[PDB]
Amino acid sequence: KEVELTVDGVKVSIEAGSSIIQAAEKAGVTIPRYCYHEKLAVAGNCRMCLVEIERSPKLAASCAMPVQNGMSVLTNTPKIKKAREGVTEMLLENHPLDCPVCDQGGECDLQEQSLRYGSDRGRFHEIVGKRAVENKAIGPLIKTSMNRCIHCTRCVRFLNDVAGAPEFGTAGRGNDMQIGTYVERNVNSELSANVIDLCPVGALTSKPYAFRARPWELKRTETIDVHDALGSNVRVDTRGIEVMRVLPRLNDEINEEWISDKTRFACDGLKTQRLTKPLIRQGNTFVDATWEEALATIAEGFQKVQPKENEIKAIVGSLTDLESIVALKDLVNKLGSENVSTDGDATTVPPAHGADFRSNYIFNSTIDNIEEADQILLVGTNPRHEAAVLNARIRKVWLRSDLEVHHVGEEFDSTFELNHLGSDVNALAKALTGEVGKKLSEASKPLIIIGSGVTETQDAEAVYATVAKFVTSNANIVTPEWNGFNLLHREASRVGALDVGFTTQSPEVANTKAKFIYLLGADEIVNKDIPKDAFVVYQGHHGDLGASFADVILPGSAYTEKTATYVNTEGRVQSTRAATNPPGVAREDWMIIRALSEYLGATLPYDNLYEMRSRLADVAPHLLRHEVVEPVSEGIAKVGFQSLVKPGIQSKGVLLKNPIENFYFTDVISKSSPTMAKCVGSFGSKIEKIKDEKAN
Amino acid sequence: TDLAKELVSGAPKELITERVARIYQEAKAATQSGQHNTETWKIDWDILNKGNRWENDLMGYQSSSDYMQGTILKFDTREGAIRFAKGQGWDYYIQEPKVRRFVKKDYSANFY
Amino acid sequence: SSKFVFPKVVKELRFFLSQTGEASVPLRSFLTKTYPAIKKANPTLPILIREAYGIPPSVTARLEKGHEVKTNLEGFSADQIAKTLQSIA
Amino acid sequence: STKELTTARIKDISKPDENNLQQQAPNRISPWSKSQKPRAEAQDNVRFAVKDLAKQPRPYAAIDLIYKQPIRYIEHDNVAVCDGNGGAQGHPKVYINLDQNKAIPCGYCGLRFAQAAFKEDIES
Amino acid sequence: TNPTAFAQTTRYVKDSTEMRTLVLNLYRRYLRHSRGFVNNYNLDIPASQVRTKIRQEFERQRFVKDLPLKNVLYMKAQMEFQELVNFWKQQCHVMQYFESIKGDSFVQKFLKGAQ
Amino acid sequence: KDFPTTGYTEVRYDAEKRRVVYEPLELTQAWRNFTVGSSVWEQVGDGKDFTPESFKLPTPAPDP
Ligand code: SF4
Ligand code: SF4
Ligand code: FES
Ligand SMILES: [K+]
Ligand SMILES: [Zn+2]
Repeated sequence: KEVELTVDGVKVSIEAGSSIIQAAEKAGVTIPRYCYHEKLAVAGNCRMCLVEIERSPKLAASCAMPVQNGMSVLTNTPKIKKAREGVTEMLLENHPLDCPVCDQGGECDLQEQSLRYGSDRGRFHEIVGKRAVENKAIGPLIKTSMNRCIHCTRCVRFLNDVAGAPEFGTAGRGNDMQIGTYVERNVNSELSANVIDLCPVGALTSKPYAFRARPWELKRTETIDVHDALGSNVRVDTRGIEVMRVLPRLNDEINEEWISDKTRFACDGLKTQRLTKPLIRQGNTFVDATWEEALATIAEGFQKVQPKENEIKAIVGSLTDLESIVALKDLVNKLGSENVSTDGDATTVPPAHGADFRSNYIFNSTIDNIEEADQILLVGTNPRHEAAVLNARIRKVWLRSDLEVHHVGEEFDSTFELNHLGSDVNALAKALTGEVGKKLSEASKPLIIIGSGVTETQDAEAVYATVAKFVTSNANIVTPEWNGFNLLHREASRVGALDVGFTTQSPEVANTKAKFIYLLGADEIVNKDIPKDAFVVYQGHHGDLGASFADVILPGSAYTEKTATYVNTEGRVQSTRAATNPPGVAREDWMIIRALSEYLGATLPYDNLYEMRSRLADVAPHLLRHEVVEPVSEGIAKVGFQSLVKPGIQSKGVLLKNPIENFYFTDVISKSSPTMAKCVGSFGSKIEKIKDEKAN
Repeated sequence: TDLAKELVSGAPKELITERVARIYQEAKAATQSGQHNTETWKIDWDILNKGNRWENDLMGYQSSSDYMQGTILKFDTREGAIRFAKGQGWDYYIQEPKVRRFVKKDYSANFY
Repeated sequence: SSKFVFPKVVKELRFFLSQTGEASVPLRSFLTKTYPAIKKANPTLPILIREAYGIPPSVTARLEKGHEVKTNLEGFSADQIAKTLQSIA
Repeated sequence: STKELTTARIKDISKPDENNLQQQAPNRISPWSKSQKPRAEAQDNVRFAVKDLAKQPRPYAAIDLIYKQPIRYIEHDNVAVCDGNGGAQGHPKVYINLDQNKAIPCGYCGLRFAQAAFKEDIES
Repeated sequence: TNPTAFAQTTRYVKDSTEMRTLVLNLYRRYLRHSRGFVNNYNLDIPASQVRTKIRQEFERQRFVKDLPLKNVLYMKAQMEFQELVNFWKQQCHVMQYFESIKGDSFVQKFLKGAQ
Repeated sequence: KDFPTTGYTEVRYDAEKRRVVYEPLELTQAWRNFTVGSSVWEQVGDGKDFTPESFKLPTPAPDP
């Protein structure tokens, strides 16, 4: 199907139907473009990519012209040079002289391509003046300066096709055509802020980031996002000690150039409510203390209560790094304790998926195989709010194929068509035995996705029993090459905590009345027991409900201030990279446990990060293989699924409620973010308010 | 290759026993469609966990003690970067660049 | 079930085995058949199975006070692996 | 009250005192930026112990001066053109849309322009 | 153009045995000028401590095996010898050279900030 | 290229030692790297050929 074409005397070979601009990139030839993006639908409204076909008297747009065999393409003839200068002059005819006051200045594609391909002088001296366009209000996240738009429709194409928000379009005709929503309303989409990156000009810019920096000042660090369990790769920009903005970076296997509005706009919470100094409680007030005094008080408080084997309880939050989890586990183990768990509210003391088999709690199919899915079953999950990027990937496959998505549980506003079945296990039993289960059996690459909120309901055991029986009894779900069982988590620490076995499988242990509670970033502890006489130590980076419930507070560093290990929902090990230092006298989270261990008579054998990381290999061999998913073998996977099949367990018929209540408030950083406060007031908890009540 | 050229370079011993360098290829910026910066391999050093940046109280200046904070080496090939890092006896690690999967794109797909 | 009832001192069992290769087949076969029996005798004992390409088979048993003892299982038959687990008691 | 001297506000709730050295500016009490350090806090430093605060540089606040300028009302035109009222010695010439029923300031000078048909609405 | 005092012509030695003799010859020259180093720079230590310092610096490269590294090390040692004997260094540099000075535990570094 | 532009050490006068001494480098304002603002687009093309005609490998005459 390959066609051997020519681009400026260079042999190229690509799939049939590929655009010329795609073949030119493969040949190393650069063609200017404004309206073309490799992730959006084809448009030809900008005319900047014009090339000359060898035998044809017309100039073809390389982004839309299909490739042919024997086609010879010229891209640098004087005729094309005339076209590039002419199109550049038209673009800059009505463009406002705003570069000094425009946030796109040092990273403007219009500036760079006009410099590279346009003329050095303009000829617009008209006394009538340029076009003036009023600024549209579309919420507190996207700042609009519509004079600078070049009518390239990247925002329209993205919000309609990728984001699935059809309230944004082009209204008007000719020179009076204006991008926007026509009526006075906001853009309601968890992925709306990606429109800022796609806009090549300053027409759409970040409102929190407005005026605060220039791109040449910023330092770029390639790290991962920890606001969800996808582990989306991001590029954190810093200016000295402060993080300025968060941008996505390309990874076709995880996030594919997109991030949610929560990921890129919660960075302003790193400057608010931070834990910078050790705190010691004296009655009803917290007072500052030194690290030596704080650690000594914990040791003194440890001997005051004299906790026994299972009276020492350790809780790990959603943003807790893996090095600290193992260090806390080993310190807990050295004290003869096994009462370790996460701050979740799972009904069964051992989670229904368990921790013995990795395949029982990971995305075994991996995110990149959603492109090949034919049937998808959603069991009590809301991908739009739990995994915003992964939700958009399902829509992309849904649009370009006959993929059918069935949903069991609480209905939600979706970006694609959901074949809803019910809101309990009873419907799931009917579906897997009815026509819905026949589609999965006949599907070549079926997908089954269980939400993280299933284990937080009273029917957690029934849901995993129904799927496991169906998965084991059908030979197409589990094959040597394909694995259709997936679990979609919403916290970046769950899979890392389960890989190291940081969970109690003994119901008797978890019911112990603890006397020494070590909160490692745990904040969802309203429904988790904390005795009034128990000694509580909180270790984290933000002051929240966890800090208020503590007696001694140990300040830690955030994910941007430490090289930390996080395992995402598909079992991919990723390591963060430190961009700045922690504020005040905050330390690395795994060093606080190590230092406190010497004060408790349980000195850990860890001294440096390499020794700590070598301990990760001892706990699990796959924890030192970054960016690599280690799959579970076919034979072992079947045993784990069979272990989930539990006969003689009743189904209570309760609602499979979605776990997330407020999309913008899911962790300490997001809650502390002033931008998320504006989002809740304007967009709402479920991003359902179409009118902005805080914008005048 | 095997020669320990750090014994004659004159650089301090802290570059070997205390600092970690990253060999990487720069990722494409999400705000621009250019790919020129992604054609070269670069080496930089991880920040110091303390003293990388602190605020000078007199004028608010960004004070630092890391002398390698502003040094970024440029290489044309990955092998050249590895050979130089090995020659200087540096503790390093390689970040493999992410490659974009190729998908056919045509105007006809807007309706089919 | 025989000696598969591990004592109190044994608190965590970790099986390291490769997805591919020939050395991990005896341990994979042992884990495939015996795990329902091993879990039956010890309902609340965490028995973590972790895999990685190319690693030799081994069993890590976390004893009391966080003390762990590792035993390589390369080249052993299925029965010898069962004997090995019993000796950790 | 030290709350008006250390918090950014759109307007000062009282009349500025030109002789008061704890104000952010001689013509403005409160700071005009969220990241602007209050003058009272800045002067509470060891380097001001034996220094006369009156002779320190205290330029007038530009935010209070710009809003003393009356709104320019444009007749029979929905577009305003501003280049700094100096030409070659001003700022780059920009065009301001006046369709909305409010005054819209210049991106450089801060002078506010509006249509005459909206004069009654804006003033009230 | 005449070379300065105590100037040697740079040469690349291709024999390991010959290189050993050159280092030994240069080692004795340092010891013989130890009293001159004390007198010229007005040090606070006797010449015996200088010879101990010279021996310690030479012993740091005793187990260097690569011949190309030896030539660079020997060449720089000759340059250092010429610098000291000709009184080109200022007295402050030599004083700081001899002003070179159990590590802290994990907690001691942790409490202060470490590196 | 691996040598930092600011070096490794700096000098000052030590009152206790009554002399100038070398100390490890610490900058009150760290050097700001504005070179990361380089253009993401190539600026100069492949250029024009100025090889003399007497120094180009000849092209053989075509088929009969
Ligand atoms: S979008 Fe680009 S060309 Fe237009 S004002 Fe901003 S920086 Fe200048
Ligand atoms: S607003 Fe930006 S992204 Fe949308 S059409 Fe205009 S230039 Fe393109
Ligand atoms: S890039 Fe082809 S016309 Fe816009
Ligand atoms: K933009
Ligand atoms: Zn103006």
